[PDB]
Parts: sequence; structure tokens; C-alpha cells
Amino acid sequence: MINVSGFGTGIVIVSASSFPMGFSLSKFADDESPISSKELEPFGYEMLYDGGLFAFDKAAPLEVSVSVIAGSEDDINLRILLNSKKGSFRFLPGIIPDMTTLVATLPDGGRTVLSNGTIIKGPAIDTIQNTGRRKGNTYTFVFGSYLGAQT
Amino acid sequence: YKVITRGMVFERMMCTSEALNQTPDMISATPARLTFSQVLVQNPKPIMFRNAGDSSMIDRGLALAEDVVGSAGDLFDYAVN
Repeated sequence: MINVSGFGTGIVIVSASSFPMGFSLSKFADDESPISSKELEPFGYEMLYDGGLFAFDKAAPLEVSVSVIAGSEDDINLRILLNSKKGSFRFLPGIIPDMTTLVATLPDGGRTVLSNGTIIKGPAIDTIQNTGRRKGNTYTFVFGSYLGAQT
Repeated sequence: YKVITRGMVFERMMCTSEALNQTPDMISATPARLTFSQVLVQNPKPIMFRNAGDSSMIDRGLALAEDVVGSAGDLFDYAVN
């Protein structure tokens, strides 16, 4: 058998300037997908005029999105991360607040080391659903480094 | 050429342009974009004559008759033959 459970997954988000020591996400949402990633597309194909095929490299960002329970400490930290303009920090040959997420996916020790990225979008205020329970908040980041997986 | 598209006959039609296109979208055949332009003539309906006698006379203007060396003897011998 193969255990594909997600319980016990932890995320450590460390930013260059906002959170130099980093914080930990462990209270994931109950309705939205706790971690959702768009399919990476690092290659492309083109058709020649003889019916042949050519395969080339194309730029590929990793769009990750983590969902957390509304009102939790992880949600507050992620809102602090979102409400930090890139123009208020100093500049380096690197990216403006380089933030990396270390994902311990299971006790297996997946250790995903997504780095070279930044937060893109997320909810500023909590939305109240029809049922009256505040909807889980999904924050999307983008990354350019997507290697480091173990086991 | 004369192009008859759909009940619309165009005489005195000459090809002006043509563009062949070879693309992966069509590997067997080739799209082409022909372009003809009409040749303007002073009299679209000319007047002809059936029999060989009765043409209008054509002038050639000045000729500047060119030269040979054959002498009258050769012309005579040719006329004799």
C-alpha cells in the first residue's frame, strides 16, 4: 500500500526582510485545498512545415497556493507578508524580499525547498459565506526555484 | 487570359502578382494568392476583315535600308533560276 495522506504536513516560510527568521504554517483550511499548485510547463513544442516536431525550453514559474483557517496566527502572518510593498525595502542583485517555503510534506521527509519567489495574491479581508462560517483564506505565491525534493 | 469566375467574364486579363504559402497547417497542397490586372485598350471592340486582300495599310516610317554585297550578276542568276 501507498500512504498518500496529508496530515502532519508543515510549511516554514522565511522571507528576506519581512520574516528573516520565518514563521510556520500548520493550521490549514478545512474546505479549500491546503496546498494547490498549477502544472509546471518548462518545455514547449513547435511544428515545422514538414510535419516535424521541435522541442525547446520555455520559462516556467511555480504558482503555489496555501489555504489557512480564517483568523489563525498563520493567516495573520500571511496578511502581514502580503501587506508589505516591495518598494519599502532595499535592493540587491537578488529579488525583492526573497521568500522560500520549506515543505515537510509528511514524516517521510519530502523537504521541498521552493525558493527564489514572492507572494502574488491573497484575500485582504475575511469573507463570510452563506452558512455564516468565514471562508478559508488562500494565498498564492510564485517561485522560480523548484528543486530540492528528497525521498 | 480570360477569367470566368461566376457569370462574370473578364477578357484581356494579365497576371500581375502571385504568392505561394507553405505552412505546417497544410503539408500536401499549397495556398496561393494570384492577382491579375486588366490590360486597358483604346478600342475594346476592334474591327477586323475576313479576307486577306483588304487590310488597312500599315506604315513603317523611315527604314534606313541596310547593305549587302551581291552585285547584279548574282541577282540575275537568282532570277534566272
